[PDB]
Formats: sequence, structure tokens, C-alpha cells
Amino acid sequence: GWKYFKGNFYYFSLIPKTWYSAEQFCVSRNSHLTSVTSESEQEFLYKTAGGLIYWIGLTKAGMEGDWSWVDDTPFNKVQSARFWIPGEPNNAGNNEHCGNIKAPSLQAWNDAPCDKTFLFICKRPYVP
Ligand SMILES: OC[C@H]1O[C@H](O)[C@@H](O)[C@@H](O)[C@@H]1O
Ligand SMILES: [Ca+2]
Repeated sequence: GWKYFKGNFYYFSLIPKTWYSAEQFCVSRNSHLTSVTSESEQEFLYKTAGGLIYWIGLTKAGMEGDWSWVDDTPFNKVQSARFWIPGEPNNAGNNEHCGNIKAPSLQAWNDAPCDKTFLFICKRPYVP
């Protein structure tokens, strides 16, 4: 059921999980919750998501609470600015330390509580 895009396979889950249980599921399939590092990847993801909300690999790191990617892709604050839903990350209720794809737009990301359950997207490198 994995979908292929530019050197990576992607798994769009059928069952919802908390952010961490999702990441664990990805790790069990030799993958990680997806990073997003280009306009074309954002576009591939939100179109495939079809208007439903999916956990991606966005999570906070460091004392400053900077955003990071669980797959260890360095997070680029400048290049990622265009990918958030206007108003996000808003840190609602001071408890939104993980990120999902929510809106079917390039401006797609929302921060939400890590313990909420959503469908999720795994990303696995293809290695010829
Ligand atoms: O109003 C926007 C707000 O809606 C809900 O409260 C949650 O999804 C938050 O993550 C989001 O910031
Ligand atoms: Ca939010």
C-alpha cells in the first residue's frame, strides 16, 4: 500500500494513532513519520491526504521548543514558513507539541496535542 514519490515510499495509514504510537508504527516498518522539505512534497502529501488530517513528523525539540523533524532532517524555519496554516503554530491550550497536515493547501500544517489520535503518514527511503 506504499505510494512512491521522488525516491521515497509513503504509507497513509487506515487506522488513527497518537503521534508517538504512529511514529512507533512507522519505525516498526523501517520508516518515520514524514518530513516535508519541498513544495512538491507538500503538494504530493496534501493532495493524497484528500482533505483528511494526518500526523506528520513535526515535533518540538530543545528548551526553546523549536520545531523539528523526527526523521532528523534539519528543520528550516525560513523555508517552512509557507507551509503552516495561517495562525499556526498557535500552540492552542499550551499543549500542541506535534504537527499534522490539516488543510488541503500548501498552507497545510497545524500544531495539535501529541496525544490526539489521527491517521498518519510514514516515509521510507528507497535504496536501490
Ligand atoms: O482555531 C484553530 C485551532 O483549532 C483547534 O483548536 C485545534 O485544531 C488547534 O490546533 C487549532 O490551532
Ligand atoms: Ca494549533
